[PDB]
Amino acid sequence: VILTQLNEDGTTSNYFDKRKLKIAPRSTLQFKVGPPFELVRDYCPVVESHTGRTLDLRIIPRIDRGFDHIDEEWVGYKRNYFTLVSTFETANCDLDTFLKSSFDLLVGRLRVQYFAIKIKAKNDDDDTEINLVQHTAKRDKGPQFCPSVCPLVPSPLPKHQTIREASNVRNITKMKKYDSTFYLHRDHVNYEEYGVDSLLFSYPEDSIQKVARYERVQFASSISVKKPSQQNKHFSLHVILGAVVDPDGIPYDELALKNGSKGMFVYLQEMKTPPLIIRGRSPSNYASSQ
DNA sequence: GCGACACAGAAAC
DNA sequence: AGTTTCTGTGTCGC
Repeated sequence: VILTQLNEDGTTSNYFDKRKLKIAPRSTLQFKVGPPFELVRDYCPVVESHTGRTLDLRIIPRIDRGFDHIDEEWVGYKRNYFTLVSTFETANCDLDTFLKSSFDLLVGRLRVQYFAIKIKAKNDDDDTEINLVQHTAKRDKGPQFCPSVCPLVPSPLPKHQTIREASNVRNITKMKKYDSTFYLHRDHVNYEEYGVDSLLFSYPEDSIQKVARYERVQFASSISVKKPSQQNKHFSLHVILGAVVDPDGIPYDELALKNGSKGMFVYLQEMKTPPLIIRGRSPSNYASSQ
């Protein structure tokens, strides 16, 4: 009925089938680690400006809500929230040095303005993109939006428990406790330590996230979850690390820059989940029908 | 099958 | 210790 796995930090993931067991909306049992991510590929090389040394990059993603491991499949629910978090790391560069240097794409060298992550959902069988939607905590009483590109600096991925604890914090004191985990405030550094060309100072905003946290995410309400044969569709969640450049034959998405001009999110690395099943609104997907 | 509204119960304070 | 917030899901009606 409930299958329990121990997480890396000592919390548990408790997998249950909502067709058989109804658990309260805010139960800690709704929090669990989802499927592991796998490398899809590496794309454009990045090199430090003078040394010419190649920056080796690694996406560090995890799903902390919305997916259960049920008899050999990973299962989500159309109507319910999932959480996908990600950082990236640079194995061969400490953060403090990284922020002070400058980086080019090796395509022929385009200056990297900043690094960022975006997420996508796909039909895993045909590579078709599927829309994702996010809400605020107010849900229907607030706006819905599509996941945005998240400027980010390299950082360890917080433990599952930390993502849990930070999920619905209002109180100012607790916010302060978690600030340094999720944000770098560029306006608080010593500006004299940095060259005008430094990477830190080509980020678009002073408040820079250390962790991309996509919470209250759902597949669009219009997705069909079954194939015509009534077999389940297979979906997959993708995380892409990119370098944003000023575009004045390699994979990239256009990005609406801060100054207004047309920018380029140039792909560096992409990871994805194994196939995912999503259960629709059918009453037979719920324990209430029994 | 989908948008909207409603109820419920644990978290957050 | 009580109030409000958040989120899984029951339900209506088109």
